Parts: sequence; C-alpha cells; structure tokens
Amino acid sequence: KVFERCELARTLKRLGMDGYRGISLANWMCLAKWESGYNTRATNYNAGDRSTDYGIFQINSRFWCNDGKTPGAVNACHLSCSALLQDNIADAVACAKRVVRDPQGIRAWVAWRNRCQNRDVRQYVQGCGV
Ligand SMILES: [Cl-]
Ligand SMILES: [Cl-]
Ligand code: NA
Repeated sequence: KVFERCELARTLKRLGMDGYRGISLANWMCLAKWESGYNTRATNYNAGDRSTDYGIFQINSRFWCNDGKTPGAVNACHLSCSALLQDNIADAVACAKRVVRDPQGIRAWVAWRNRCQNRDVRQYVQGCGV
C-alpha cells in the first residue's frame, strides 16, 4: 500500500508515534518519506552485507526481523520480516518503536541524518489535522 501523506500522519498519531521516546510525529513522517516514499511493500537488498531492508521504515533484517537468509542476524523485534510488508502498519510501528528504544534513537537510520536532522520538517504534517 502507498499511503497518502496526511492519511499516514493520522495513522501514526493513532498508533502513538507522536513524541515516542522524544521523537515528534513530523520526524517519523520525514523518515517514512525518504525511506520508502510511504510504500509498505518496499524491499531493498544490500548486496554488500547480504541483509535486506523491509517496508515503510526500511527496517533491516540483520538486527530487527528474521528473514532466514541474513548471516549472523538477530530478531530483536521478534517478527518475521514478512510482517513488515503488510498494508496494515501496526507491526512495522511496533518494531520501529523497538528500534528507537536503543541509545541511537531515530539516528539508527542514516537517511534521517541526511534528510531530516536539523531541518524544518513541519511540512510533512502541515494541514493533516494532527
Ligand atoms: Cl511474524
Ligand atoms: Cl520468523
Ligand atoms: Na534478522
């Protein structure tokens, strides 16, 4: 499923993402935008280390979900990576919450540092009613 901007904003707010571990809703919106373009079925194979990024938040199989083919990987979210490819983002959101519970926080995603950190991210949520 490819979410429309405000539709996603409202969904994330309902799932409790606004201010989760100090991360504003607009930061989550910026992250999803640059990681997948708000596309839940996005997959990205990393030839360099044999891991794959799954779903709307492009969560990596090396540490967060199990896909069985990633060497020396763990499954901290305790989920099959298949769960992060559903149209319903509940599981993806629960896992993202797990990721930011680590000390790096939102910084765990390099794309956030490049395109969201220290920027005016208000644009991602303007006019959505959240
Ligand atoms: Cl699962
Ligand atoms: Cl599994
Ligand atoms: Na894994």
